[PDB]
Amino acid sequence: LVEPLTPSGEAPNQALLRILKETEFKKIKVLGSGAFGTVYKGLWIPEGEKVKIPVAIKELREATSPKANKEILDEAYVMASVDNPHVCRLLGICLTSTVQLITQLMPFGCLLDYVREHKDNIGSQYLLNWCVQIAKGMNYLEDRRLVHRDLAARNVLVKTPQHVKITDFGLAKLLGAEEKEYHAVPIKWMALESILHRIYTHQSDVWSYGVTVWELMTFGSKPYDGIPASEISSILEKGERLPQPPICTIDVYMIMRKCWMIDADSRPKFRELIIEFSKMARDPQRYLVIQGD
Amino acid sequence: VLARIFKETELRKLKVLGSGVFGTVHKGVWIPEGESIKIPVCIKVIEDKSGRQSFQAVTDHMLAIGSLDHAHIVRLLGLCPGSSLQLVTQYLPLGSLLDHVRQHRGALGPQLLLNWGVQIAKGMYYLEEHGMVHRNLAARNVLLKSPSQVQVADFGVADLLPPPIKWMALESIHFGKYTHQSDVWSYGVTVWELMTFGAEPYAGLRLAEVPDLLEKGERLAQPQICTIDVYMVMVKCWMIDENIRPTFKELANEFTRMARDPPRYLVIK
Ligand SMILES: Nc1ncnc2c1ncn2[C@@H]1O[C@H](COP(=O)(O)OP(=O)(O)NP(=O)(O)O)[C@@H](O)[C@H]1O
Ligand SMILES: Nc1ncnc2c1ncn2[C@@H]1O[C@H](COP(=O)(O)OP(=O)(O)O)[C@@H](O)[C@H]1O
Ligand SMILES: [Mg+2]
Ligand SMILES: [Mg+2]
Repeated sequence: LVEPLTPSGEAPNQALLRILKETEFKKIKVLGSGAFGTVYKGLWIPEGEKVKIPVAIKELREATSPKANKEILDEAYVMASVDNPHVCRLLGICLTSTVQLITQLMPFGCLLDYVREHKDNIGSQYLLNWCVQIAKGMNYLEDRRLVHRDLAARNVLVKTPQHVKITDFGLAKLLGAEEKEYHAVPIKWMALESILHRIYTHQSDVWSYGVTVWELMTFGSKPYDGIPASEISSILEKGERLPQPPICTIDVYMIMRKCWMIDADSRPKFRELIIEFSKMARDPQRYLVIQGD
Repeated sequence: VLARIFKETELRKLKVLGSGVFGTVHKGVWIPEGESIKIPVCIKVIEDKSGRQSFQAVTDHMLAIGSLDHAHIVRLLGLCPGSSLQLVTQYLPLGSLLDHVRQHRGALGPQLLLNWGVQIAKGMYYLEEHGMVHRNLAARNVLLKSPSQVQVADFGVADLLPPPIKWMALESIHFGKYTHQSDVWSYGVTVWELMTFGAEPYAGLRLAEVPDLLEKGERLAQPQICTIDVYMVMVKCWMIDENIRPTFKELANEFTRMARDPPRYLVIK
């Protein structure tokens, strides 16, 4: 007759995946390149609607396998599902020989590049606000039960110096109400359990968060440089973590140390991080020593 | 499994039911040898455009079509050779799935829509495992056996004639290449028809180059009752690269998983 009711309840994902044609958007120049494909800058011109939308066009090499394709499609799924001021949302995809994700352009682009180029124009109150906004975005991602398995300065975009967002989602996985862990990658940003047991959680993205904030406070320095990804494991086993950035106080670096604790439940939550860094943001010269200010 | 062969005297055509791209379907009757019984059947007449006078004898392809039976495909009762080919099947009064979903629309259960997806994928999987290519899958070619059962019809009919644009894959349009994966494309369009309650694919557009647009990156828009989860499947069915497209078993399995929790994947009020 018909096959089992077996209900789980839960809300349906009614995210709209608008499909665009290649002739509706133009390519201007390259923003990124690699084996993943190519990220372009361009102008989106909608059908009948005419506001001209500066967009990033992430176009990827055609799929090797039947679902080599759909991790790309899962990325599109996630980028279409999320809705947040601090998370970059999909505006649509172009389905052809190569799949093209389309997002809104961020003029200043990568944050990792930004904290490098503008090394001595960045103040207290910008870094702290960036940390706050990232915490908020990641907290939204936590509320949607999806884990950002690749949080770093590389994957944070800059709309304006006062506004940043989160992206990639290429490794992001959605947790069911069932699951509490995800068991399956950048070693120097992952938590210890992600390296040893391949376990990914929301508290893993907290470790990644700590490393991100570390990249920001060190103005775009490379984590554990000189140390091969080869068994960075062991150094953590010793209990050695990332050094304290020159501009950080003992309280900020305490939060950084807090995100890198072995016990996942001992680590802070994104809500907590929002509260703390928003607290610090009301008197930034007290928590960060910068002589430019 | 077994192909039955009819004599022209065993068949009779009563009323024209309709004509499509390939043949003309008559509601007719079966009067076997020596009997006086009239058994209601469906006789589809295909005109021999071979030139070699090829429908006077039972070919291998005819045997291939007649040697198929499944719970979710329309079994071919018999065939009748001659100047014109006559394909005899059961007469399903409930009509096509297209006219049905257009008729009841939202009133039908989402469970039924998903399960129908599963059934169509079932029949297509059976057809594929026996090397049978459909070449004309659509909502119009899906008939209701039961109010809960649907069956795939008009399979193998296309390659009876010498060498539907809105249900065909790109390679089929450009190069006349027909594969099981083209049947996957056609399946995706069929499900689009199903869940949009009988909407016309590419309505505002004209045929002249629906293919252009498909190559430009456009597909059929997301159905108003469809979650992103269900629309993603149709999307993958409409992929240009042939072995990126899903297989019919994967399709059946995922529509089964969705059939396990209908309101989570279809929103009708
Ligand atoms: N077994 C059947 N029982 C009842 N009606 C049938 C049956 N098979 C076909 N029909 C009807 O036949 C009519 C026209 O037949 P036909 O032209 O071969 O199909 P079609 O709807 O035109 N699709 P197609 O020809 O493959 O493009 C349709 O209205 C069908 O509902
Ligand atoms: N919307 C955007 N605006 C500006 N730059 C972007 C945008 N999307 C991607 N980029 C560029 O691409 C990089 C991020 O791409 P990402 O989504 O992380 O893909 P991947 O990590 O798979 O290469 C950043 O360095 C950024 O400069
Ligand atoms: Mg990245
Ligand atoms: Mg028909």
